[PDB]
Amino acid sequence: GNKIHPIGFRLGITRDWESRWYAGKKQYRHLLLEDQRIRGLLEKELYSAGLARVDIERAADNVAVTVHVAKPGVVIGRGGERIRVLREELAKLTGKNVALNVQEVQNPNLSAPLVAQRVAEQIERRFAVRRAIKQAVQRVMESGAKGAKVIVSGRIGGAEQARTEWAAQGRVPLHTLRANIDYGFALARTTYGVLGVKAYIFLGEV
Amino acid sequence: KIRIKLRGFDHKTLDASAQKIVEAARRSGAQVSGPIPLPTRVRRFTVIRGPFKHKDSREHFELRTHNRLVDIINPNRKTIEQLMTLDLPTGVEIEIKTV
Amino acid sequence: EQYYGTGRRKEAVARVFLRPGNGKVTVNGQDFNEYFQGLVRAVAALEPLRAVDALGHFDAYITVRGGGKSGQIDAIKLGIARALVQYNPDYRAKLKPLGFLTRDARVVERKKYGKHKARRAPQYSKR
Amino acid sequence: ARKALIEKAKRTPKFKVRAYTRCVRCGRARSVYRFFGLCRICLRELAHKGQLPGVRKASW
Amino acid sequence: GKGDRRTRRGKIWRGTYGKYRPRK
Amino acid sequence: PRSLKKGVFVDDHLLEKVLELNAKGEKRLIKTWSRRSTIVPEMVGHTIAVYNGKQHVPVYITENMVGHKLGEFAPTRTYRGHG
RNA sequence: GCAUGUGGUUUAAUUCGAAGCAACGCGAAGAACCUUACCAGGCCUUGACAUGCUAGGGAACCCGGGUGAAAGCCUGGGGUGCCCCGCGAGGGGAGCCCUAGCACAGGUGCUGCAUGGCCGUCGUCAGCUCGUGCCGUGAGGUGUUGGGUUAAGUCCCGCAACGAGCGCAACCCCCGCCGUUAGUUGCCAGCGGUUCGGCCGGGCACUCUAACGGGACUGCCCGCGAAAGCGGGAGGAAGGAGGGGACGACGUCUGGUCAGCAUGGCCCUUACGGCCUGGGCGACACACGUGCUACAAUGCCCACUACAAAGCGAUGCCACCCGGCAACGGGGAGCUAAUCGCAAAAAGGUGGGCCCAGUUCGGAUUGGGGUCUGCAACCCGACCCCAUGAAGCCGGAAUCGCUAGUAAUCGCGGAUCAG
Ligand SMILES: C[NH+](C)c1cc(NC(=O)CNC(C)(C)C)c(O)c2c1C[C@H]1C[C@H]3[C@H]([NH+](C)C)C(O)=C(C(N)=O)C(=O)[C@@]3(O)C(O)=C1C2=O
Ligand SMILES: [Mg+2]
Ligand SMILES: [Mg+2]
Ligand SMILES: [Mg+2]
Ligand SMILES: [Mg+2]
Ligand SMILES: [Mg+2]
Ligand SMILES: [Mg+2]
Ligand SMILES: [Mg+2]
Ligand SMILES: [Mg+2]
Ligand SMILES: [Mg+2]
Ligand SMILES: [Mg+2]
Ligand SMILES: [Mg+2]
Ligand SMILES: [Mg+2]
Ligand SMILES: [Mg+2]
Ligand SMILES: [Mg+2]
Ligand SMILES: [Mg+2]
Ligand SMILES: [Mg+2]
Ligand SMILES: [Mg+2]
Ligand SMILES: [Mg+2]
Ligand SMILES: [Mg+2]
Ligand SMILES: [Mg+2]
Ligand SMILES: [Mg+2]
Ligand SMILES: [Mg+2]
Ligand SMILES: [Mg+2]
Ligand SMILES: [Mg+2]
Ligand SMILES: [Mg+2]
Ligand SMILES: [Mg+2]
Ligand SMILES: [Zn+2]
Repeated sequence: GNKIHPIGFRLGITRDWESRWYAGKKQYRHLLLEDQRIRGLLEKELYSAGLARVDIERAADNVAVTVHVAKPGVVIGRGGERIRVLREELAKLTGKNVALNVQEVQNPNLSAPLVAQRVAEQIERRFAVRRAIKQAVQRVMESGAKGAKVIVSGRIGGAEQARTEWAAQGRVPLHTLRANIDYGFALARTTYGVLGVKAYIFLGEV
Repeated sequence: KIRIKLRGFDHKTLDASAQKIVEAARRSGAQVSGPIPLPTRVRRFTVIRGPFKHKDSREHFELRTHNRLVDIINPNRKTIEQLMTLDLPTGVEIEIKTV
Repeated sequence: EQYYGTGRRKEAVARVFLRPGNGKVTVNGQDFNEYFQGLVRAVAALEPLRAVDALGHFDAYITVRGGGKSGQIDAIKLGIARALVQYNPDYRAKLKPLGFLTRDARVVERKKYGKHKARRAPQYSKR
Repeated sequence: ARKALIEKAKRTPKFKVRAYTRCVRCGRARSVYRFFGLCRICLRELAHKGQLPGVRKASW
Repeated sequence: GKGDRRTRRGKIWRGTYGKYRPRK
Repeated sequence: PRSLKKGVFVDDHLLEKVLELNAKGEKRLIKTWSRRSTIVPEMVGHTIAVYNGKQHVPVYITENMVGHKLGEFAPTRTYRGHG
């Protein structure tokens, strides 16, 4: 356990915070506590929609929950039917002005946490450990990314001896700040236990 | 006359936010003493990188309160509404003084 | 008439004013000694003046804030230093290879985590 | 976090002295910042996702 | 002293005030 | 020690068993779990059982054991030696 | 000597884990109950918690007594909203409430040697590798090696190699110089007034104040050298990366923790689960590991006297005023904080007292007196004043840190938190 999280490095250097407000000492404590309910319910449900990055910008007791997600019509339903069910179930938890939008994950391979998920799924899915990770990466320099890398990391394939694996390609340079890379932590669950997964993608130097 | 106090988190929006404001208090009928950089305040958090025993390895976070302050001399009724039709920055908190 | 210099050194800042006349020094109102008493680096601040022949040629109006009187005295000195190129942009020849035009870029390094005081670490027998 | 022991600190107590905080996110009250209602493990863990606004990574 | 309480610096060290460290 | 600007201290349930058996000129062994309280001169000559962890301990109350708290007469642990 | 961890003992329990450097002021950036997993007692059983199912009663809910160490239990009363049907009494329904039963909850029970993640470490060491080709029947080699150079696999030259990927390095921050936008709550060089206080008019010069840019490249010169580089200098605030930070490569120690959380599995589920008051992690024939103050004359002490940066504070910071030898109490002005406050910076300076003393050194451990926080200071607190004035006259073998604003020495601050 030697290295550092890539996102938490470029905190306003080549990335950005999800929750982007202000707050006082009185408010920040409670105000944030809220976001971690907003992002606990929102997640727990939206899973099989492929949810990515969850913005929560804030004005005077106006919450502004944007949502990037693989599949905008499993957030929606038919017509506008199921998005409403939630848009209030949040104002049910806040007690205020939930503006819960939707924004499609255009290219899905070119956004890490998704990439992480489908793999962690594929491991839950009892697939070919290696090939999962190979094709994982495969598609990433197939959609057109600068760099790719996936790190399967459990008791792998059902083995009693805990190991780890991976592969990659292209530029992976996390010591260049000015290189934008997205981290994806997933976390499969299989009969033998729990097998966290990682995925890093380079898009470009700026 | 009317004084504003911007307290936010970026150095970006907080400069942006206050320079949109600084244009529609010139066109709209007001001389103005410019955008004012103030005594920023730092709240830092030093923490044990490790779950358990490995104490003397530590991480460093700084939350930077950024204070801006612009003065409007000669505030018109051609003005005051031009700045409630300018409001648009997101992580900022604005406040409005007057003596 | 007044010639001024910008004097700065190690969290302390000093302001210098060079009028033609005596050799009295007011540093925050007080005389050069009623502010730099039994302290020896004191009279050293004037050095950048006496390598061109002019202690008694000019007066000294002074102001300082921050640091300790040494770190001020270094800045005071670095103030009379700069102050003389605004009078004679030819005095520059004399007081650079004599070294009096430089910010002592030296600075109280940061205290580090794990280390009692930055560099110093913790003692340990039974190694 | 013994579940019921988040709750012995949630509800208000017999006397006001017993008012010890805890983590909203995990229920370790051992090292908690009454400014995040969070501990040190959490605060990083999260800050490392940029999920706490203005929380930068420090250096000087 | 410094671990000494009834004195100049020994108060200052503890942080305290007493008959031996005034409030001016 | 205890502020004088705020007088002495005793628990109610405990003082209740004292000035009712005082007001009936009788004496019985009391069983209470407070130690946190200051014995007062209107308990002198009472048989009082105080608790340490597991045991109620025999503490008949005489004179000049006045302002001392209860817990001074009820050792909490056991130490005789190491071998 | 005291403070803090730790080994060993002791204990009703002194809850746990850490284990050569890389466990030992480390998990604890705050154990009086709380925290609290521990022990002794009084107890709770769909349970402090979730989404429910079935039978029967109940709106939710709110007030009081009794017994009690508290919990807990027995019990008095106030209350009877919402949805649908209806003229109506009133039945049906959702919620929630109780009693009985069942799903199940919950466990800081185990195994870090079944895992996740995150951390430590060899190590900021210059290393670790792949492609195509070349070479061996092959594992494999070559490349990456040799010579020169570099903080470096940094680079120059050579070579059957040519390049790339993860490292080095740069892009990010801090400090050093300076320019652009800026003049409040900061600033005062000139002029006006001045209750002599930047106090007011006026100004934003400079100091500061944060945002963006500029600048350093072996560029210049003599020398050394195939080159990369190197040595001395000129200019420059900075010179060969200027100082400092974040930044930890493929892998190892089956290193670390099921005690933040996450989870395979073994394990209890009227009991390890739950609530409670009290007791305990602080015990003490010892031993180590870390630090504080000392043993003093380059000093101790009492006055007067200067010069800081950083951070916190409207459930708080508390200028002054009075009382008290004092802690502090009472009264009370300002402050969403460059405007008010913690705030006394301390070593330094001026002046004087001590004159080699177990001492005006030293400040333990005790006797008594008080203040404060707090339901509550006996275990087991901090602070005030008085009296007590211990060991120790610089430390065995062994052993630790630091290469410059560093080492030493002196003060301020923040987090945690009523204290
Ligand atoms: C005693 N041996 C047989 C042992 C056993 C186990 N695990 C089991 O037996 C469990 N096996 C099951 C699956 C339950 C059947 C073990 O799990 C271990 C060990 C060895 C220890 C050694 C440890 C040691 N120090 C700290 C006590 C040490 O010096 C090191 C080291 N290399 O520095 C260790 O690795 C050590 O800490 C360690 O990890 C051990 C074990 O893990
Ligand atoms: Mg220092
Ligand atoms: Mg240490
Ligand atoms: Mg748990
Ligand atoms: Mg508490
Ligand atoms: Mg003394
Ligand atoms: Mg254990
Ligand atoms: Mg306890
Ligand atoms: Mg391990
Ligand atoms: Mg172990
Ligand atoms: Mg092990
Ligand atoms: Mg290096
Ligand atoms: Mg061949
Ligand atoms: Mg080559
Ligand atoms: Mg090699
Ligand atoms: Mg070779
Ligand atoms: Mg290279
Ligand atoms: Mg003004
Ligand atoms: Mg004047
Ligand atoms: Mg680097
Ligand atoms: Mg070991
Ligand atoms: Mg302990
Ligand atoms: Mg008085
Ligand atoms: Mg007071
Ligand atoms: Mg002597
Ligand atoms: Mg060195
Ligand atoms: Mg301190
Ligand atoms: Zn926590």
